[PDB]
Amino acid sequence: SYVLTQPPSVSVAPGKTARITCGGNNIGSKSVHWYQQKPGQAPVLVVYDDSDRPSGIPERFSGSNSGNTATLTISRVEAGDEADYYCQVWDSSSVVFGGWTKLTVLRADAAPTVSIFPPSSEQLTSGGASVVCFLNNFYPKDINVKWKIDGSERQNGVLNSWTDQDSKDSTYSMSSTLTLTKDEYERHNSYTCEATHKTSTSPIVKSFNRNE
Amino acid sequence: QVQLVQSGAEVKKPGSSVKVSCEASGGTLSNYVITWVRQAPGQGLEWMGGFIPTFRTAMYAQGFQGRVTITADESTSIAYMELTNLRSEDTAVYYCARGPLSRGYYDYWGQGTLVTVSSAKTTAPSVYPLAPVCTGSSVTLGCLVKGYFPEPVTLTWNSGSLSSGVHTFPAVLQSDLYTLSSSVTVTSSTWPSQSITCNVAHPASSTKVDKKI
Repeated sequence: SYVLTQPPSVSVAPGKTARITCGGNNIGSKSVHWYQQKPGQAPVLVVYDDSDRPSGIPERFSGSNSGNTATLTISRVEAGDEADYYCQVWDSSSVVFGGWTKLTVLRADAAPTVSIFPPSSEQLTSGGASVVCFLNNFYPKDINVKWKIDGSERQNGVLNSWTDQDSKDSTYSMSSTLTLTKDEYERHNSYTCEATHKTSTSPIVKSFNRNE
Repeated sequence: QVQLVQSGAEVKKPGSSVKVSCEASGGTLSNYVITWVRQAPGQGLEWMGGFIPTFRTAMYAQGFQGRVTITADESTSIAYMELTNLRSEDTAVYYCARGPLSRGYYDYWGQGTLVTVSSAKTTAPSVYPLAPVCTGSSVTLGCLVKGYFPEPVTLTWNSGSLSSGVHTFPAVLQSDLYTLSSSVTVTSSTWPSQSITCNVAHPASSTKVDKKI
């Protein structure tokens, strides 16, 4: 019932300073704790009691609390700082977390590096046939894949998944998997996947022939 | 050095219940607050409750409908969370965390236990190498991990010694079977002159598989 209002995103240039707000109703007389959760990991305490810092946490991480707003302040932000952040109080015998703030770090545009992969022998031998396309290390995050089979766009059996902002170079990556049966895969010759992205007027296209 | 460790990923039918363990490896849970914090896929942390063993007092959040039961062991070394009448919204990662009794924060955290509420049956993964079709100056390789249930799989390249240049993608569910993929980018001067191996572990089915690319 006590609410904590964080923004969903904060965005900062590398080397510059990020400020994440924890809007709380007279929060300034409460003790405020902050957590960092990188993709794949468990939360880590980074600031306790408004402004105290556990040993191990860089000095770049700093906290403050007054009025209706507590603030985590990360200065000289690097790509390693990309994470979801949470603030935490007690109120009336309960613990409360604000929704996550995702910190994204800025960087320069980058065109996707695109690669295509025919089914494996193991998979043909099992009766399956997956064509995989990686669209890697691009920025900004928005991207699109198109699959053509022998010239015509196909939409079914396509599976997509995106990475979180990369921890070292601040880019984004995408996997695309078109899955058919060994039979259906062999009723055709031309497999094509094409990447459309801000950094280009024309789509980046990779392709192969079952023949070779 | 003191470490919270939780029991392994869990799968439970709709309607049943799950119990999860939290052990203070080489430590203690006296003089401490232990707390359980769940996280729905791609959603935020939510407090389920917390239990002080010395004051022998448990506390719970609303929104659980009296569904949570938090306890602790007589050795006072191990903590338990119990969730009854599981619905598909209970699919979550469940963390425990410990903090000082005098203070309000949690500086120690378990690795989390994935609980998946489903009727689907366990299935070991198929692991396919992705090799460069038919050379440039940098080359991308990959593994395709297909047809498994439940989560998680753990993927590494070269038993962990290769982690630079890696993109491991979030698993995606299609018709109760997951799919995972991962690419590693190396410089051609490297491949195939050196093994680059995909390692996939899937504890639910007790499978470890290696695939040289």
